[PDB]
Amino acid sequence: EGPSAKKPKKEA
Amino acid sequence: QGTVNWSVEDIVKGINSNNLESQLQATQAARKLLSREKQPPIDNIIRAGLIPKFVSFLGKTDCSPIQFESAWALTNIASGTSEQTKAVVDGGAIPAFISLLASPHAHISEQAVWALGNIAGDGSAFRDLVIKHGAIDPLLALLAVPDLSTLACGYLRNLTWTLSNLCRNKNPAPPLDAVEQILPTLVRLLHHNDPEVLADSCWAISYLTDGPNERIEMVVKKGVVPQLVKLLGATELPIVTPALRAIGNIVTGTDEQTQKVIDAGALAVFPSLLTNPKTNIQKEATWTMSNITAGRQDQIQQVVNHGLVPFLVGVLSKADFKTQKEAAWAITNYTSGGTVEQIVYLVHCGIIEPLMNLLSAKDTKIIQVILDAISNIFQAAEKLGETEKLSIMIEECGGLDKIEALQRHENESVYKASLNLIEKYF
Repeated sequence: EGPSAKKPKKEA
Repeated sequence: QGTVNWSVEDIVKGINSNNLESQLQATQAARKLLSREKQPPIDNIIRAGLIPKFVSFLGKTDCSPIQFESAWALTNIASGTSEQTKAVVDGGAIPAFISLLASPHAHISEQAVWALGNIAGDGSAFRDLVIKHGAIDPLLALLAVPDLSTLACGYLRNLTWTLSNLCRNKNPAPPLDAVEQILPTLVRLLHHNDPEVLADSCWAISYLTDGPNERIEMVVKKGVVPQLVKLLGATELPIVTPALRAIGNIVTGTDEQTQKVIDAGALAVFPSLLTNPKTNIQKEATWTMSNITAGRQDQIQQVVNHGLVPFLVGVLSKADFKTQKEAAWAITNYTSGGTVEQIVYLVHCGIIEPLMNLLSAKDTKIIQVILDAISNIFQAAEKLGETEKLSIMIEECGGLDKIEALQRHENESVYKASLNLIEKYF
């Protein structure tokens, strides 16, 4: 239930 | 700098060309769209039928640039909805990314780790599919070094995050053989100095402990409870949160498993947890306490010895309702299994007044949970003959006046205990 299970790599 | 703001049609035009470079340029453009912070045109990229072509570029070993551009691209596509993540898996990306984990270029293999993370993070189905493709051995091999500190910071963080996703979700829970395969490395990540690594590591553990006692056991037998109690007193809230969740899950199991967190010295931290500024920390803390007061009597004594009873009174008196409801549960379990001498001490700490003021709450369950405790207290009062002395204490704090109303409550189970209390004692 913690952190988002999906990360989008959209740096600046 | 010349690949900014391409049209989706332009991207397809370059990729459909027979020129490797032209494809690379279009692929880099596709990425820059997905990495554009404001709503990327994911759906359009998928409906264009590019995903399969991106996946095939992952195999172009001779050209490592396009491998990175495409890995990055697909990663962002997999970070979207389950429908969009499904498109990436449908394109046969899983086995392709697992192959990139052996790439000489760390920045490329990191993308494979990142991508596979998004895929497994979707749900249990994809989690198991990533595992069936044999993604665990490669991943764990990337952490097979004498010292983790020598590894790149961000590289180690993403690896940990991916591993925590392979331990995530419950229906169904990760394969036992897979959990055993990861634990040893997870315990190692649980001692690293980086906070983000410790955070995700604690979350990974909190996922595994969440379930039957057999699941909790294989984690406890690794001897991590002591380390969790150590992390339980960390300064970073992001680290304390999952640590408290883990410990909170371990105490739901057998009283033997619950005893392990006590021996570790967890109760010495609760004076801070039960008064922690953040509301959810108190709720999780009190919830953990309720699973300890529901154990043996010598375990309830440990709570008494650490002077945590006054804290339960304070939390029962003034806190977020959600936390106050957990407090009621803690008391109820405390009065049902505790000795007479223990229940007496509880009352002399001033539990009645705050316990009566919660009968005014508009929650049907907490009322049952409270009235249940009241019955248990009287159940002990009769063994001392001071049922009269108790009735008075309840009467002097406007308690009886409130039980009088619950005697005529809608819920059936409520007025049962109420009328039974009014009749038997009042």
